[PDB]
Order: sequence, then C-alpha cells, then structure tokens
Amino acid sequence: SYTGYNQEDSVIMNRSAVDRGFFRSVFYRSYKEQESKKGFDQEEVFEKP
Amino acid sequence: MIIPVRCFTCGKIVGNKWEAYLGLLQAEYTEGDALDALGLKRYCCRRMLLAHVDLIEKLLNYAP
Amino acid sequence: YARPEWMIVTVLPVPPLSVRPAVVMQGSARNQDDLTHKLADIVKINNQ
Amino acid sequence: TCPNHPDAILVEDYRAGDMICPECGLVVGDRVIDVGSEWRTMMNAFKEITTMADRINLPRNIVDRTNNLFKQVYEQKSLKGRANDAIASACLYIACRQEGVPRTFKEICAVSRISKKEIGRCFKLILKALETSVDLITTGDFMSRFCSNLCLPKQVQMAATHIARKAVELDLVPGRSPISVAAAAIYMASQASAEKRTQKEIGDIAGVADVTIRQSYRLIYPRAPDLFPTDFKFDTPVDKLP
Amino acid sequence: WERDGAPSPMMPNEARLRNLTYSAPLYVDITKTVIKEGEEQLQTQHQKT
Amino acid sequence: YNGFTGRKITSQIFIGPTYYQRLKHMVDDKIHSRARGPIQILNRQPMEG
Amino acid sequence: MIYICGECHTENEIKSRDPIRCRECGYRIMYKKRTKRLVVFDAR
Amino acid sequence: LDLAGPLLAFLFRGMFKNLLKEVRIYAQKFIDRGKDFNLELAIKTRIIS
Ligand SMILES: [Zn+2]
Ligand SMILES: [Zn+2]
Ligand SMILES: [Zn+2]
Repeated sequence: SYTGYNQEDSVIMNRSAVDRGFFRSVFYRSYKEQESKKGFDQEEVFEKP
Repeated sequence: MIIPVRCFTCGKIVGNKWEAYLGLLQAEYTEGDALDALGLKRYCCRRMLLAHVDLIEKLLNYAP
Repeated sequence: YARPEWMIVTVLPVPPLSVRPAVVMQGSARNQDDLTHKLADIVKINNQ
Repeated sequence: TCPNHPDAILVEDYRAGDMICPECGLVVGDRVIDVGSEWRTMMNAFKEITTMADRINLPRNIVDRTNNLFKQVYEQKSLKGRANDAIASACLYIACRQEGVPRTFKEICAVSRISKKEIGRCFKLILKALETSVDLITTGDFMSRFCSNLCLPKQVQMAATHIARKAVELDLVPGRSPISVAAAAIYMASQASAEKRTQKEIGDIAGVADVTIRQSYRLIYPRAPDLFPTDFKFDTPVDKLP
Repeated sequence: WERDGAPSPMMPNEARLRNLTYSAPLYVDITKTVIKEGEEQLQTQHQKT
Repeated sequence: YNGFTGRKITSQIFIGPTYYQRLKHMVDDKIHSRARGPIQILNRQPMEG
Repeated sequence: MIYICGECHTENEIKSRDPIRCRECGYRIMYKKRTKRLVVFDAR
Repeated sequence: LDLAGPLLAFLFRGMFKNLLKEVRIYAQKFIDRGKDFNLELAIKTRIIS
C-alpha cells in the first residue's frame, strides 16, 4: 500500500518502465470499403472529391 | 518481438546482450552462468534475457 | 368527447410529414416510410 | 439563410448536426443535418441469370450489369415476343463483353437452354433496342481463359497471345473469327512448347471445329518464327511443327 | 475464378485479403438411363457434374 | 525505501517477478462524452454522430 | 501512384481509370507505396 | 458432441435433397412438355454453395 492509488483492485505502474516500452502495444484497425456499380443511375468510384 | 534496449526496471542496457547470450548458451553455459558472464546481476535484468522471446527471427521468414 | 358514430372511420386522418418522414437512401432516392406506402394504397383504393 | 446574411452558404457542422452561417457563427437549424445518416464515417429471370453465371463462375458485378440490362430491355419491350431465357442469355453475353472479359456465344449456349442462333438474334435485337454498342472482340481477350482451361503454363499463354496478336497484325488471317485465330495460335504455341495439345482438346475448349483450327493454322503455318516471342524457351524446335 | 473466368488455386490468405470463401468445387458422376417402351435402353453418364 | 523521502518502510514488502498481462480494455476505447450532439430527425432524440 | 504487387512486389504506376492488376505478374492484390511526405516521430 | 463434420453432414442432406427435388421439378416440366431435358441445366449449383 504505497500511496492509496492501488486500492480496490487498482494498480500503480512505474512510469519509467512504461517509458522504456513496458507493456507498450500496437493497435491495428482495418477499414474495408467497396465501390458498387449496382444501379444504372448511381456509380460510386474511388477518387478524392 | 526484439530484445528491449533497456531493462524495464532499472534502465540498464540489454539490447547488446541477446546475441552474446545466445552465443554463450551455444557454448554449453547454463542460463544462469551466461547471465552472470554478461554482467546481469539484478534479477530484473536477468528477467529481461531469461524471459525474452525473439519473434523477429520468425517474422523475417516472410518475404517483404 | 366520444360518440358511437365517431368510432366508424368515415374520414381517415393523414399523419404529418414529421410523424412519417421521407428518408434518403442510395443518394436522392427518397425512401417513403411504411405509413406513406399504406397511405398510397389507401388513396388508390379510395379513389377507385 | 442567415437573417443578417441573405444568400449565405451555411456550413454543415457534425458536432450537433446544424448548418451555421459561414461568417456569422449563428446556428440556423438546431440539429437538422442528421450527421449519422448522411456522412459515412420479371423474376425467375434474375434467378435464371444467376443460374447461368454460376455455371461459368463469373463474378457478381457482371451479374449486376446483366440484371440492369435485363431490366432495361424489359422496359423497352421492343423484343417482348422473345423468350425471357433468350433475352437473359443475350444480356449475359452483352455484359460479359462490356466488362471486357467477353465469352463466345458457344460459351453462353453451353450454359443457357437456347441455341446460339437465338442468342445472336436477341443479342442484335438488344443492341438495337438499348441503342448501345459493344466494342469489337480481339484475340487477346480469349487467351487468359483458353490457355487456363487448358493446362498450359503462363509462358505458353503469353506466347500464344503474342502469336495471335502479331498474326492479326500481319494480316495472315483476313476476315476470320478471332476465336479460330486464337485456337490456331494456341495450338502453335502448344505444339512448340513442352506441354503439347492436339487439335481436338483445343477445339473442345475454344468451341472451334478442328477443321477451322487447321484452316487458320495453315494461314499462320509458314510465318511461325517471326510471330513467336524472341526470348522463348522450348523443347520442340519451332523449326519443325506439324 | 477471375473476372475473365480463369480458374486458379485460392490461397487462404488471398481469401482473407479479398473477402473470398475458401470453397472447393464439388462434382458428382451422374448416370442417366432412359426407357421409351421400345425394347431399347440408352445409358448416358455425365462424368464429374 | 520510500521513494519520496528515502526512509526505510517499517514493513518489509513482498516483491518479485510476476507475469502480468495487458488486457484489450483500454480507457481510450471507453471514454466518451455527449454534449448537445446530433439528435435523430424522426425521434428528435440523441444519437451517435 | 505506385502500387506494389502482393505476389512479386513489382512497383507499377496505375491510373485511376485502368484496372488494378500487376502488369507482369497478373496478381490482383495491390498495396499502395509508402507516402513520400515526411512524418515526425518523437522517440518516446 | 456434434463437430464440424456431423454438423456439415446435417446441412448437406437437406441441401442435397433440395438439389434432387429441384432436378425432379426441372425434369418434370420438360418431360411433360415432351422434350428430353439437359442434366447440366437441371442442377442448381447455388443450392449447395
Ligand atoms: Zn534491470
Ligand atoms: Zn451571418
Ligand atoms: Zn506481380
């Protein structure tokens, strides 16, 4: 019980260890988009407006 | 994936000991003997090499 | 406030556009609410 | 519609979904933009069209184009008298041709239930009704499929592609259908290379009578070497071919 | 099957990348026999249907 | 020893290497606020935008 | 507008209109090339 | 425990029965019409796929 910040199932982490890569992780989010020509009137394409 | 540069606990350099550590193990050193040969006295630094998994080796088996 | 004759639907009310809005899907193709489709059916039979 | 700024281009805002005066800040419309919805952040024929397309494994986009064409000609009704399967087959052929992966009528009659004659008739009728056109087929269109249906390698495939393109270039085959020229070129590049194929197998795949393969192979028979690719490995001398 | 209709082996990664279904074609040998009450029997087999 | 003062802690602390795991649940993935946001057109009530 | 083939890793300039496909490989999975713009990382 | 196999075998028979039912319906139309039927056209491949 160091300073009361680990009470009730909480944890005190070393900031210096975190600075060194301790439990550093990557998060990858993948986004998929498809262009559909269904419908003669509407024809969506990829291009910067 | 790759050996950390610093020991998390104390900041000691560990990134230049993985290759030597593997070489020492190939020389029939016990894991503890190899760590002592490498100057890793604190068990926080011994933890770094004793528990390291070098996934970068298998990641290089995939062609870029 | 209430009469037995009023129970019979002689004139049918039409909900406002706020109650049933014109949703927009696939561009400018206005998607009418389910009420409009029933309202379209009601008026067609009523005229017939 | 800023009351202070008549005819002002209000700026859409995604924070609350309101349009704000471009230079006032006044919010015109409380939360009317509906940000979430706006910014992304007759039958038995479509059944039949999909039934046909599955027999060829052609991708769904071609089937969507096919269904669009079918709907269009079912509104024109300038060919109402035609059977619906016939219109479906002709639309499938026109879509395959429009996408740029054309098949032959014999590759649609092989799937549909109607004769190639009716497919061609309704195809012309549809091109006439829709007032559209389709680009002319070339010999390089039937090669990625003919050489792959055959077990030929990619080397023999590019070989036959080059032979056929040069042959139609050098006018060795005047007025002959691109499919027969494709079959002849594939036969040449096959007999020249490691995996040999007879006229029969190429006739089955391409849908060309072996007599036509012979006739359009004798037209490119004497000019064999200058058609082939220069850098071309083989185990049967291109200087000797049947 | 590509757009042109050329078959090619489908690798599991390509199925994952291109959002394909890792499916194998299924074929069945079908034997058809027809009798026309004319003391003749015609038996035709469609291999790998 | 106390990091802030350097004085020995009267109790001797149980300390050693333990295998810990970082869980997928990050606070950034969870923190979210709403303040006069994009209500629905039909219901005139809050919705995500 | 350079796209790297997923099979042979061939860099080929591809227009928006023309179909996406390896010029020589024929492969149909293409990866965009890394941006030429410079992005700063603090080694923290 | 119904693993992938037995679970898949449960689907296949239902889907194969539909396939056999479908060819029966397709053939019956042509047989009644008086004309023989094409086996390849009678099979609906989308039923199993
Ligand atoms: Zn250490
Ligand atoms: Zn203003
Ligand atoms: Zn490639």
